[PDB]
Amino acid sequence: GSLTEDGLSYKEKFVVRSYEVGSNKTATVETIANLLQEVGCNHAQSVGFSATTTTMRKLHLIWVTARMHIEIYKYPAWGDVVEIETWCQSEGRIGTRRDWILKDSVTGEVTGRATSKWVMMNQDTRRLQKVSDDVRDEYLVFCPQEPRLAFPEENNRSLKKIPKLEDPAQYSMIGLKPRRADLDMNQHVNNVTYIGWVLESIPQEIVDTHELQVITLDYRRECQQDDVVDSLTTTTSDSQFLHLLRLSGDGQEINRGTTLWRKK
Amino acid sequence: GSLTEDGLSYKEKFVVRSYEVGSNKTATVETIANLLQEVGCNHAQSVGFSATTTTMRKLHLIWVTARMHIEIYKYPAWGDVVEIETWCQSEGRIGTRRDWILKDSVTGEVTGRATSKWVMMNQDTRRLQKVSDDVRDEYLVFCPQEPRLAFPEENNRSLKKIPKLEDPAQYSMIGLKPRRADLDMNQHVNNVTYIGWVLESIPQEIVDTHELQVITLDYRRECQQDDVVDSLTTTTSNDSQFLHLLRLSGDGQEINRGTTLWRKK
Ligand SMILES: Fc1ccccc1NCc1cc[nH]n1
Ligand SMILES: Fc1ccccc1NCc1cc[nH]n1
Repeated sequence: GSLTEDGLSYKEKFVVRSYEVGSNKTATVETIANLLQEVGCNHAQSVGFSATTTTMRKLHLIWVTARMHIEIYKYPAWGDVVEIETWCQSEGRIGTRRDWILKDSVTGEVTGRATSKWVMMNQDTRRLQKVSDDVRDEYLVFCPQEPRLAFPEENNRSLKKIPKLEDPAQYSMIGLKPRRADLDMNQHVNNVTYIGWVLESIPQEIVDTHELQVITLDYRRECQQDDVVDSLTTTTSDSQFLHLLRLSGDGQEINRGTTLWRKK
Repeated sequence: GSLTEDGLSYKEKFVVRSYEVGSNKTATVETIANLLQEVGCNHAQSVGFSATTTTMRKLHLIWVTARMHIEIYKYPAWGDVVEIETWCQSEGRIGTRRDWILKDSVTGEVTGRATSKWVMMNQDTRRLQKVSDDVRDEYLVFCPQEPRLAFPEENNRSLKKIPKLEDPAQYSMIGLKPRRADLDMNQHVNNVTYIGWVLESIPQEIVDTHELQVITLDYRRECQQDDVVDSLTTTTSNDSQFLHLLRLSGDGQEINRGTTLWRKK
């Protein structure tokens, strides 16, 4: 991969792997979400960042995902080359936004797009902190100054408030626990695992007859390595679902989201 | 990737990803095992296979892994390029053997190696069968004629018989179930998931203080999508060795047995 000519975004090509595809021989949404974080990390590395921290290391400050919104028009097939461009932007003292555009390397057509909201927090106390002033200046030289949005439509799906699922859930997948392949290099559960756990409560008939078009996911609390998760789903409708991930025990909320699916 | 000059093996380079590494910032054994199957798949596609033949597809025959043996000397770090060469060989009517050599792309040094035993089975009845001569001839033109082994040693670990773990197991990880990311394109559990399930019953102190050097895994039965698995481990041993058993949580039906060797970091 490489930074673009202006140095304000990063591009990278990926060839879709055999173990990365689902039953329709096209890349899963978890493979797409993993490629999004891989190009995000390479963008950070190329411009001198680590959680993508700056001098926040001495203050014990990290970047954490609050929301992830993915929209896929065409899933790349096994053997296809997919090119992904990513960039960040400051959104005031609330946090930063990272966006992505996914294209077909051959035709040059947009096959997908994603946007994510990130907040600053203290890694130890887990307390959210508003983005200071001299931390803002450190990142600004790597972001476009004019707004550049993957989801430009004012008041779009990525900015829509998500409600809390009411019991009883229509569908459920209980006793979900992470294994070592679900942990990142810092032994925390990978953000991508939570996407798979949400999709576990979608009935197989929906997965077999439909294709996932949109996914919006709020990250309210992290699931520890020794935690057990319940995945809940209710149809709100194309097919739409409201989702909730919570601790199997006391029912403490870890995620809430929505998915939109289209008939194949 | 590409077939070598003689067309009897296939090479491919992989750059290690951020989400592919463990706590010590090096590629996990599950990442390595996934790259081994990816180059195996690309070798098959380059020579006109699915890895079944049109003769095998009309008979509903498939190749299935009976045993996987991996030995890693140095795990590639995040950002490193690793080159893998793979080739197959007929082992008579019992089945085929697929081998791998993993090298550092920069220094050219061997950082790992693997060998797997594959048998033929009817897709539907799950009944095994010895390889027919017309099927044997179809693959022979893609394999070296002289023996070419990743594990040539007189007394090598890849061909040792594995015993059955006796209850009570020293350690256990109960209620393991596969999710959709654990299924392959044919909705079967990926062979790599079984490796992760075996390693789940290794205590975290071992994982944190040691590095996995060797893993031998027998595949006895398949885990269905709706099945629940128990992972059992007992220390059999500076080096640390373990005997492993995967079985259905309910009736205790065996699905895997294996051994792992670990060395102090
Ligand atoms: F890694 C970067 C490259 C260019 C501009 C900004 C960053 N970091 C900010 C950030 C927060 C969450 N992801 N990225
Ligand atoms: F796919 C191949 C390429 C070249 C020679 C042989 C094969 N197939 C045999 C095989 C592979 C795994 N199990 N059995």
